[PDB]
Amino acid sequence: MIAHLINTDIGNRGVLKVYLDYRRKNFNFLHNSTKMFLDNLERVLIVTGFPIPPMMVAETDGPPGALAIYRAVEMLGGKAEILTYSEVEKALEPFGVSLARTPEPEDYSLIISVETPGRAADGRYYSMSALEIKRDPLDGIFLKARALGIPTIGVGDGGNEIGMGKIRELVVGHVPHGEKIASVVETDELIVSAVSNWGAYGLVAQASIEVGRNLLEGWDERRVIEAISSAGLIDGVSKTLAPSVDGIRLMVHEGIVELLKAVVDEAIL
Amino acid sequence: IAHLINTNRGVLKVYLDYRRKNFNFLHNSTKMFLDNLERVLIVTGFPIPPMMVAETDGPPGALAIYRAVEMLGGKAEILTYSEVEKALEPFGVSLARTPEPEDYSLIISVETPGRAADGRYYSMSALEIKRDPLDGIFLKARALGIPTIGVGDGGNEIGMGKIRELVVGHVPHGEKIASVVETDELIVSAVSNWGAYGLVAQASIEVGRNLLEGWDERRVIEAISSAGLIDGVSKTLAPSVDGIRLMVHEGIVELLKAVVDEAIL
Ligand SMILES: [Ca+2]
Ligand SMILES: [Ca+2]
Repeated sequence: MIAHLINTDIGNRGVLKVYLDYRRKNFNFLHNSTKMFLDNLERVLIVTGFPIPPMMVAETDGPPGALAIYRAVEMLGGKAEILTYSEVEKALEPFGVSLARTPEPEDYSLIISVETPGRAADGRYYSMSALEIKRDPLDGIFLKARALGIPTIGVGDGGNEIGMGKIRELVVGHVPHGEKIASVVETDELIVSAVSNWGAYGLVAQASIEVGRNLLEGWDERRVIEAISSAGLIDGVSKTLAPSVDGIRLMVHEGIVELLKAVVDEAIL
Repeated sequence: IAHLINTNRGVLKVYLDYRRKNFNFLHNSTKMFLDNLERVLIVTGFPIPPMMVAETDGPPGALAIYRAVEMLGGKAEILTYSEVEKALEPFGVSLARTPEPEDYSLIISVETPGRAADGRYYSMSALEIKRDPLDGIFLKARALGIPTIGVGDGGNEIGMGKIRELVVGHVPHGEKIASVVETDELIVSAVSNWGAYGLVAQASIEVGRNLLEGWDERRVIEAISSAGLIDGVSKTLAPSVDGIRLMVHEGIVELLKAVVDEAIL
């Protein structure tokens, strides 16, 4: 099953434990997130972009996942726009994505976050190593969306992302520096994964099975990562221009994606 | 690794609870494995009612482990049913003969029926298995203190006794089919073969060498399928295991090889 694969053991015991606890109570969190996705495709706002201290530059985890979701919305007949930082918009330029401008929650049927920093209990933004993120935040539209009743989905793998507020207790207990970095920002549905991109691919894969079409087909993980890496997006863990995500090399990401495609093809028959 | 291997709904819930309970079950299984490679007895083979013929989940994993044992400089032998020996013949594995528990430094089971609370054997659909058992040597091993490792994905296999409480709470027909046979360490996975591969993957990371490199899932499964081993779910001679087609299995193996490399490099 998809939710389990996207949480494949990658050495981050903290998040694995979060996933274990989260799933014990919300076993079908992926399916529920997919149902919300599929019911609100008219105009989707996809938010991504995670500044990495000390440089505060955006990283490779998040944009690829946002791109895969954007792509699936268009293929499913809906419309999507992306809200993110400058360097990310540049990295995604080759892919022709529509960039949101002066976005207001009400203008969309759904708002999705993929690896976006969420304010912590002290109102500040922190990275996994507990360093403060110094840059204009992107979570504000989520607070407004919730106050408006606008459907929201969060995807994260660290505990400090938009949407994690929903399981803050799990993060504070299982993740290093959890009390300080855990986000308080909640979303209607939440996808926890070992790498945020995989969470986004899982949403696409689950949706694919729901509609009977493989929405991940044609996705080239290696090309996408190489392209955004060449554009300046760094690896969030190593903090260098390595063509990797969270310190994990491409063959693993490719293995996840190919396995996801195989599971979808099999499920569709 | 201990995760990827647990990717239907019933067993997924058992794994989740099992992992939550003994978070390092895969690592502890691997430790016992590496510490006792002298002469390893690998048991496998699972009669599928009503024909009582062995299936494709079990032998491949047993083969991967057999191979890993030799690559590490140890010796292995396989205890299984005749049709399984036939299917593994092309691989040249040593077959156990009049096996005595004291002769081995470790005994491992990959998808082998374990007796239930009432002393009988049951398939996942609560149908009684009627064929000479293979679990007897594990009861002797335990009493003798000989290291034992069990691998299963249903709840009715050798080794599942360690978590019968979990099996009853999530598996259909649980109270009846759940095995009471315990092993020192237990690996639970979505498919037994995958659990075995995880063992090899973890062992690989531990020794800094990809012991899975070269494993060709398609050749192995097609070969045993041709030899007569049936798919445990469909009960047909298709080249699949547990009703899951080969491309998914290949994807799991490919992912495990990549995870291993990530750790060794
Ligand atoms: Ca991440
Ligand atoms: Ca099985």
